[PDB]
Amino acid sequence: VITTHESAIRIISKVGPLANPADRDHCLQYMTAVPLIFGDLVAEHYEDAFHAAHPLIDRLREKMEIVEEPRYSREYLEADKRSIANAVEVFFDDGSSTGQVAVEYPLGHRRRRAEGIPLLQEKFKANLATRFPPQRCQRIFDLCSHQASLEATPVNRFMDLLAI
Amino acid sequence: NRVGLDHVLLVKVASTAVCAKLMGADREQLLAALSHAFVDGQALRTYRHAPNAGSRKSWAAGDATSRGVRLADIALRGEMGIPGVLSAPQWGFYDVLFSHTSKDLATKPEDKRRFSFPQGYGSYVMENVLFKISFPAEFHAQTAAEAAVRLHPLVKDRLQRISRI
Repeated sequence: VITTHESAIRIISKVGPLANPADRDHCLQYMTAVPLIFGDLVAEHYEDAFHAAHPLIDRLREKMEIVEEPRYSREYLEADKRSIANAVEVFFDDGSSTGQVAVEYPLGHRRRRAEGIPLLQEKFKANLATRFPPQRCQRIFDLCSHQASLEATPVNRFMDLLAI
Repeated sequence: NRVGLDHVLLVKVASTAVCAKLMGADREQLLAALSHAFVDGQALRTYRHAPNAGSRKSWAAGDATSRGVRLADIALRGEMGIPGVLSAPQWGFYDVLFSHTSKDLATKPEDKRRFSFPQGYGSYVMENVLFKISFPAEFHAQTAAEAAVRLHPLVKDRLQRISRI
């Protein structure tokens, strides 16, 4: 059972076959089933090769009941919250179940700024490293790290660091 | 000289260090640059010796100081260094290039297969440099030639009357 909000149901709730990664990219059941099975979710999982390799994705997708929580849909809209909420619960053939695991705010949300910022900075560091060698990556990260220093930097000199 | 290498590698090393400094290098970049100056190829001095002597003797230094700028630039771009470039057994500068004498192909004693120094670095050389401001002459003959210009009016007339110098 996936308890979710009205926008997710409308935009990414998809039953049946998924042709390309774009389908899987925008299919809540897929993005719920894969992490349920492999403890993770990366771009590699949106691959037709990975999809076929494991028929358990669709077994679980076919077992997925989507239910709207009125609260979730309301708090999605309220300007004091802007929730984006999903509760997931897993039931077993013998009648037992996990609990219901509810996460109402994603890591990139203001309410989790404290935990998200470490991840934002690591993501910046990885992306810098696909383009610049290590010492330039260090100069760029170090400059962007210090509010007062970055603010006093001339724009032309900031753009100097990012060329080639 | 004694290992068959031209002395312009010293231009290459001195210019790598001073140019990296002017360009803002820190310690790690400057050591990287210095090590590349040393791993680099070092020109022979064939072009300073008959019967193969020629105008490369006049521009080897320019080409070495040019290479110093290029290596400093490579270090400032972030290139990693080569830390044992001198001392690495078999592959290093000392073993490959400073360990044999070229006049007779002999192997130096192990004790002389490294750079030796009688003093550190300060400002001694510039203070003590030689300028060519006198006679077009080899330096070891400058004082003899200037002695003879003074002695010239004293032996000017008695030219034929000279027996021994």
